[PDB]
Amino acid sequence: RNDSYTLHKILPNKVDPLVSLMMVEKVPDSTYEMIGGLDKQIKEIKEVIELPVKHPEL
Amino acid sequence: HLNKPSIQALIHGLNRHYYSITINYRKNELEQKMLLNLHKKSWMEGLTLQDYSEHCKHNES
Amino acid sequence: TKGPDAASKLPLVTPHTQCRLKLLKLERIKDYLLMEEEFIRNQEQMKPLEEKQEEERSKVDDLRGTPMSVGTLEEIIDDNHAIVSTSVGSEHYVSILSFVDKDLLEPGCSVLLNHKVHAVIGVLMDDTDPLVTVMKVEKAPQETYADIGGLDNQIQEIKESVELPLTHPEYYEEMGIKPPKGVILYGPPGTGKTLLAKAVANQTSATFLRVVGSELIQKYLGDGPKLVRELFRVAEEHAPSIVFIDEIDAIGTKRYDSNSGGEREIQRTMLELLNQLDGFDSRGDVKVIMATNRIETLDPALIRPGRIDRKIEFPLPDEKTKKRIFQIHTSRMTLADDVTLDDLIMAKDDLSGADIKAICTEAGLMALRERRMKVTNEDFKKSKENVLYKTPEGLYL
Amino acid sequence: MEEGGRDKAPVQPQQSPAAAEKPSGKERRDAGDKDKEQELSEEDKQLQDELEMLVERLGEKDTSLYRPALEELRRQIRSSTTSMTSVPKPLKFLRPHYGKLKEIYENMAPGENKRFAADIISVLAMTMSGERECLKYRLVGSQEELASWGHEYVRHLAGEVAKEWQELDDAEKVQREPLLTLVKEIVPYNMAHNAEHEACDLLMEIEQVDMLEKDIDENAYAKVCLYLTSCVNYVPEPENSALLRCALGVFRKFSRFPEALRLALMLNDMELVEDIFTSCKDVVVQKQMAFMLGRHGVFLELSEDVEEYEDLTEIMSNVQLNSNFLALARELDIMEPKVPDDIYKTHLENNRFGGSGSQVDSARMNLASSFVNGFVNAAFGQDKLLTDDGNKWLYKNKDHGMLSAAASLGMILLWDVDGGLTQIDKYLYSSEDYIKSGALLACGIVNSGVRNECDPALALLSDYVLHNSNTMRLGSIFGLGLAYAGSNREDVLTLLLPVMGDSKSSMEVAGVTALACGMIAVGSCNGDVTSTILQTIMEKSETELKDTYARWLPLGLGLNHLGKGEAIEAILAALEVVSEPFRSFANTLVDVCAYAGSGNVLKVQQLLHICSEHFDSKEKEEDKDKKEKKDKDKKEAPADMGAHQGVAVLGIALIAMGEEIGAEMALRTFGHLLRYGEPTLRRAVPLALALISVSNPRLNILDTLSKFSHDADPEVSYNSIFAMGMVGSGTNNARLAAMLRQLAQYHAKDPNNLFMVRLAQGLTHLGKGTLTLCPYHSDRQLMSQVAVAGLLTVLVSFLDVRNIILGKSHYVLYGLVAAMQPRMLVTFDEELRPLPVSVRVGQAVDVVGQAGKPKTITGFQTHTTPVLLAHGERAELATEEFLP
Amino acid sequence: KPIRALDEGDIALLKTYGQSTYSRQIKQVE
Amino acid sequence: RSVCTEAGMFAIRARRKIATEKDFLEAVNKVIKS
Ligand SMILES: Nc1ncnc2c1ncn2[C@@H]1O[C@H](COP(=O)(O)OP(=O)(O)OP(=O)(O)O)[C@@H](O)[C@H]1O
Ligand SMILES: [Mg+2]
Repeated sequence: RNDSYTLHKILPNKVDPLVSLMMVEKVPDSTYEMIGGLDKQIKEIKEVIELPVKHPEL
Repeated sequence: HLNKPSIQALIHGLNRHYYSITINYRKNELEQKMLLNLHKKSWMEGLTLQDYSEHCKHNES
Repeated sequence: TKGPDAASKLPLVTPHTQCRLKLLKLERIKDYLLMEEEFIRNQEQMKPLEEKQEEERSKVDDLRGTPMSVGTLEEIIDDNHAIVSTSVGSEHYVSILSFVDKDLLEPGCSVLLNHKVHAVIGVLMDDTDPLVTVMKVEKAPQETYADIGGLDNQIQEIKESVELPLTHPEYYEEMGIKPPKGVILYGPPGTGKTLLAKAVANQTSATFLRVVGSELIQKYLGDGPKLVRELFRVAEEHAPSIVFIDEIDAIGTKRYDSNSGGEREIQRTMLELLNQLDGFDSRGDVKVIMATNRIETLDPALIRPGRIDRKIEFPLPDEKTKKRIFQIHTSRMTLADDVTLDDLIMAKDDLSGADIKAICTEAGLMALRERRMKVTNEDFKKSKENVLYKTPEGLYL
Repeated sequence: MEEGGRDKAPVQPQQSPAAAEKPSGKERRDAGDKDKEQELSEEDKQLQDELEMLVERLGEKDTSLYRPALEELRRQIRSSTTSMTSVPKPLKFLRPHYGKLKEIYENMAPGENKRFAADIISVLAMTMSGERECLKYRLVGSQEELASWGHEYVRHLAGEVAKEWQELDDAEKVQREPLLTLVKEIVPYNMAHNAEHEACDLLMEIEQVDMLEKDIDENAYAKVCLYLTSCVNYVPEPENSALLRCALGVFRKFSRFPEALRLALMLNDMELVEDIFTSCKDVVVQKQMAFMLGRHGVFLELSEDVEEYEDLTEIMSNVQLNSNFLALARELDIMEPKVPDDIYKTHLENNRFGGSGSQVDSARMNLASSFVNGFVNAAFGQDKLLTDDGNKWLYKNKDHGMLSAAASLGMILLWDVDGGLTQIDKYLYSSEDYIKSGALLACGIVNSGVRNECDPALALLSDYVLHNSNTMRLGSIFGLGLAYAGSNREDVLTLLLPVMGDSKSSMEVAGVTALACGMIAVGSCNGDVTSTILQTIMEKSETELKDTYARWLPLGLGLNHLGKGEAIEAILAALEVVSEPFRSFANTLVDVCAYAGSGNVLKVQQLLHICSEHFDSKEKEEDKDKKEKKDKDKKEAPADMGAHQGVAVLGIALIAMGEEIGAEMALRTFGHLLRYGEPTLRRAVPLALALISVSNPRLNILDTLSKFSHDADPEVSYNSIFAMGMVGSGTNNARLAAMLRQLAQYHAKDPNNLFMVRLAQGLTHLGKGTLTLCPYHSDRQLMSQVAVAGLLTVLVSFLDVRNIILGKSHYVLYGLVAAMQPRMLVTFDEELRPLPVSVRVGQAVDVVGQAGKPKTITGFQTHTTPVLLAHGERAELATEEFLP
Repeated sequence: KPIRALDEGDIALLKTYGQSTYSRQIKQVE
Repeated sequence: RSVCTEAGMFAIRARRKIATEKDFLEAVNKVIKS
C-alpha cells in the first residue's frame, strides 16, 4: 500500500519488459510450403523441435 | 464518520496523536453569486457569432 | 550454527527394466509420500496453539510498528546506540531498544528497524536475499557416480577434496596436512566437469551452492561484492557446505588496470571473492569447487597454492573410458545384438562424453527413422558422422 | 500420405479382408494374411507393423463384424480368424484387449498356440500376452479366482509362455518370468513357483542367480502381509536345494526371514542334508550366530553325523572368534593398545585450562566414566586399568554405581568363559550388596550368546534368582535373561515363571524379569503369555498406570512376541483390550513389536494414521512415544528403501511439528532406524541440531544418547568433534546432560563392534540383535533408567552385538592373508550385472580387516575361492582347481 | 531417401507394442 | 608447501599413516611440472 506497506494483492510473476517483448505474440507468416529444397533440413529441424515436444514417449 | 481517514495520515499518527475534524465551508448566497462572476462570460458572447470561416472549417472536419 | 541442506529422494534405479521391482519400490515411495501427506494434513487439521504471551507480544509489536525495514548492522557503539546502513546504502546512528538480544547484534546481521525514527527493533539471521537463496540446491540432481564412466582419478581426487574432510577427517590432522580448501576442475568442454559437480552434489552431506560465476556480477555498484559476501556467509552459516562456482573464467580472467567503472566493479567483485576465499580457514568445513574450460586465462592468484591447491585435469576420454561411457549411455537402449560399438571407439577422434551421449541419441533417432527401436549397428555408423561435423592426409602417415 | 512404393499393403492386405460367402477364398485369404502378419511381426525388427497398422480401423470393424463369421468350419477357419484377431491386440482394441485374448487366444489355441507367437520375439503374445495374463488373469483371479476351466487352461498357457520367456529368447526376460509369477497366479503363486522351479532348475544352472536376486529383492519389499511375502520367501527353497549348489548357506537367510523357521525348514535345508558339512557348511554354522539350537539338533543327541559335533559348536560360539579377534587386534593389526576412559575423555586439549579444579568424583561423572571404560574395552582382555587396582574405584560411586561399574567390568571381558570368571572370582565374594549384584550381572554378561555347555549363569545365579533383595533379584534375573538370549529352555522358564510370577519381587523387578523372559523366548511361550497377562490383570490400577516401570511388562510381552505376525497379537489385543487406558500404550507396543522387518503400509498406516495422527492433539502420554519409536520398527531395514523416507517423515513431520511431550523426542527411533554415521541423514542435522536446542531437557538428553547407534564404531572423527563441541563447549553444566553426553558420545571407541540388528548379508535381521529394544523404551522413559539413576542395567543390556571384523581361514585357522576389496555399496544383482559390492578398491587391505556396512569386500585374483560368497567376517578360502 | 514423418498411427503404435507391460503404472506412480 | 601437502594426500590415498619417499616423488611429479 501507499506508505503503510501492507501486502494487499498478489501480482503475476515478474518478467522484465526487455525479455517479455521477446515472446512471439504475433506469429509470422511463413509456411513450409514457401520453402524450396530444405526438405531434409526441415525433417532434421522437426526431429529436434517438434518430435520431442509432441511425443517424448518414444 | 461520513469521510474516511487516509492511509498517509494514518501512518503519520492520525487517530494516535491527533484526530481529523470534519471541515465544513460556510458559503452564503452572496459570496456564491459573486464567485459566479469568475466564469460568467458576458451579455455579449451570448450574441457574438463565431467566425464563419472557422465555422465552415470546423463543420468540414 | 545450523546444519546442511539439499534433501533428495531415493536413488531407486535398483532395477531399471520395469520388472515390477521398480513398481514395488516406487509403490513404497509413493505410499510413504502419502503417509507424510496424511500426517501433516491431519496435524494441521488439529493444531490449536496460539496467543499465550499476546499482550506483551502485542505491545512489543506496537513499539515495532508496521512496516519494519531491515537493515545491515555495519557498526555498534555503546550498548544503546549503533550504526546501521539501510538497504539504500545510507547509514544512520540509531538507538537500540531494550527488547533486542544484545548477544545477537554482530556486524553484518540484518537488524529490523522502525520505519519512522530508525531504531534497532529486531534481528534477522535469515535475510538470505532471493539471489543467494536461489543459488542453493534444494532437489539434488539425479546423476550419480554410477552415471559417470571413466574419470576414476578425477572422482577419486574430488572425493578426497570435498568428501573425505566432511566424513572422517582424522587422517588429515593425523598426517598434519590441512584439508584442501578449494579444488578447481578444468579441461576441454563436455568432458565431465559439470557432470562430476552434479554427482558430488548427489552423494553429498553438506549444503551445495551452485553458482554460475557470471551470476555474481550485478548491475548496481557494490551489489557484486555484497552478493559474494552473502553467498559465502550463507556457506559458513550452513556449514559444512560446498560452493560450486561453474565457469569461473566468467570472472577469473587476468586482472588488469581497470579504467571504466564497470571493469573496476568486476575487479572489486573478484577481489572480494579472493579475500573471502582467504577468509575462512582451510580447517573450516566450507569447500569451493570451480570449473572452467580456459584454464590458462585464469588469474594466477585465484589458483595460488595457498588458495586453491588442487587442480583436477579432465582429459578427453581414452578408449577404455570411451567404452565405459558408451556402456553407460547405451544401458537404457534396446540395442540389437549386431552392434559392436567398438568401431566408433576405435575411430581416433575427439569424442567426449557429451559427444558419445549425442552419438547415442542420434543413433536412437535414426532407429526411429526406420520405425524400429532395436537400434542396429548401421544406425550408430551413420549417427557418428551425423553428429561429428567438420592434417592434410599424407603428411603424417 | 503413405509410402507409395509399398502401397500394395494398404491394397492387398486391405482388399483381402475387404473382399472377404465363398469358403475357399476365405481360407486362402486367411492363410495369406497369417503368413504376412507372421513374416512381419516375427522377424521384421521394426516396431511398426505394416499390416497391424493397416489392419487397424478396418480391423476393428471388419475383423470385429467378421469375428463371429458364423463358425463356417468347426474351428480351423475360426482358428484363422482368431489368429488374425490376435495380431491387432495392442492398439486396435480397447483396454479389454485382454477380453480379446479371452475369446481369441484363450478360448482357442492354434495347434501349438504360439505357432504365430513364439516365433514373434517378445511382442505379439509374449509381452502382449504377458500383459494380458498379468491383467486379465489378475482381475479374474481377483473376482473369479477359482473359475471354470478358463482358470486352468489359462494357467497352463501362462505356464508355457512363462517358460518360453526363458527359452524363446534366452534373454534378460529371465527377469520377467519371476515378474510374471509374482503377478500372474496371484493366489496360486506357489503353483508358478514350482513351475519355474521345475523349469529353471533343470534348464541351465547359471540362469538361477538371477532368479535368486529377483526373489530376494521382492522378499525385501513384497506385498503387505506374509501370505505371498511368505510364498516369495519359500520360492528359493527349491532354488537352493540340490537343484542348485547345495552349500548355499543362504538357507539360514530364507529360513530367518520367514519367522526364523528352524524346526520346520532348517530341519530339511541343512539338518537333513548334512553331507558337505566339511565344506563351508561349517562356516554356514559359523555365520549362523543366532540359533545354537540348529546344531544342537543333530550334534549333541547323536554325535555321529560328523566328528566336529561339539568342538564345532564350541568354536563357532565364542572362543575362536575371540581368538582371531585378538589376533586381529594384537598379532595382525596392531590396534590393541591400553585404552581406558581417561585416555580420550580429555582427548580435547581445551579441558586442560579453564578448569580451576572442577575435578569431582561425584556419582554421575564417576558412573559415566565406569560405563565408558567398560564400553571402550568391550571384549578386551587387556583392560587392567579400572579392574584390579581399582577396587576403591568400584567403591567410589553411589549405590547403583557399584552395580553398573561391576556390570561394566564384566562387559570388559565379553563372551570369555575362562578370563571372565577368573576375573569375576575376585569380585564374586565382593562382600557388599550392590557390588555383589553387579557381580552377578557380570557373570550373566560373559554369557552373551555364549550358549555355555556348563551353564555357569544358571547355577551361579540360582541362589539369588528369588533371594530376598531387590538389587540381588535385578542383577540375577537380568544376567540370566542376557545369558539365554537365544534359546528358551524349560529350565530357565521354570525358574523365572516363579520369579516374575512372584509377588515378592517389585514391579521394577517384575519388569526387568519380563524383559529377561521376553528376550529369552522369541516365539509364543504360552506359559509366559498367560503369566504376563495375568500379571497385567492382577496389578492394581495405579501400579499398572504410573509405576514408571509398567512399560517393561508389555515390553517383555512384545519382546517375546517380536517378529511373528499379528496371529498371536490378535488374541493379545483381545485380552489386553479389557485393560486400563495404559493398554493403548501396551498394544501399540506389543503389536508393532511383533514386526521386526515387515516393511508395509497397513501396519505403519495404523501407526501413522490411528496411532500418530489420532494422537497428535490427544495428551495421552507415552502412547505416541512407542508409536514414533517403532515407526522405524518393521521398517528398520527393508533394504533401507523404507528407511530414508522414514527419516524424511520423522525429521520433516515428527521433530519439526510434533508434540513437546509425546513426539518432540521422536529421536531414539533414529538410533534404531539406521546406525552407521551419516551427516544430515541420521546424525549431523537431525541429532546435532536438536542437541544444540537444549530447550527440552528430555529431548536433549535422549538426543545426545541417540548417537549411541552410530557409536558402535563411527570413526569418531566428526562425532568426537561433536562431543568436544558439547563437552566444555556445550551442555557441560547440566549434570545429567553431561553424564549422557560422556556415556553416549564416548562409548564410540569400542572397536570392531556393531549394534545393528540387520545381518552381514543385509537381507536378514537378527532377533537376538533386536533385543536392543529394552534400552529404547527405557531410554525414552529417562525416569529412573537413564537421566535418573533408578536402574542402569538397560544401558548395560547392549550385549546384542557382533564384531565388525573381517577374516579368512581355510579349514584350519585365520592365517590366510588374501587381498580384500572393501568399499561402499553400489548397484548389483538385479540389474544387468552383479557388479561387485565395492565399486572400486578403496582400501586394498590383504590382512584381515574392518568392514562396516558401507564397506563390503570381494575376493581377489581367484586364489582358494570361497564357496560361501557371503564373507561373514570368517570367510573360508577353500581351495579347488584354482586358476583352472 | 525421403524419410517419412511418423504418422499418428505410427506414434500410437510406437507408444505401444514395443512397450513393457508395466510402463503405465510405473510412469503414473512416478 | 603444496608438494608436502600432496605427499600427505598420496599417503592418505593408500591409507598409510606414514608417507614414504615414493609419495613425495609422485607429489613433486604432480605439483611441479604443473
Ligand atoms: N565420463 C563420462 N561418463 C558419462 N557421461 C559423461 C562423461 N563425461 C561426460 N558425459 C556426458 O557429457 C554430458 C555433458 O557433460 P558436462 O555437462 O559435464 O560437461 P563439462 O565437461 O562440464 O563441460 P562444459 O562445462 O564446458 O559445458 C553429461 O550430461 C554426460 O552425460
Ligand atoms: Mg560442463
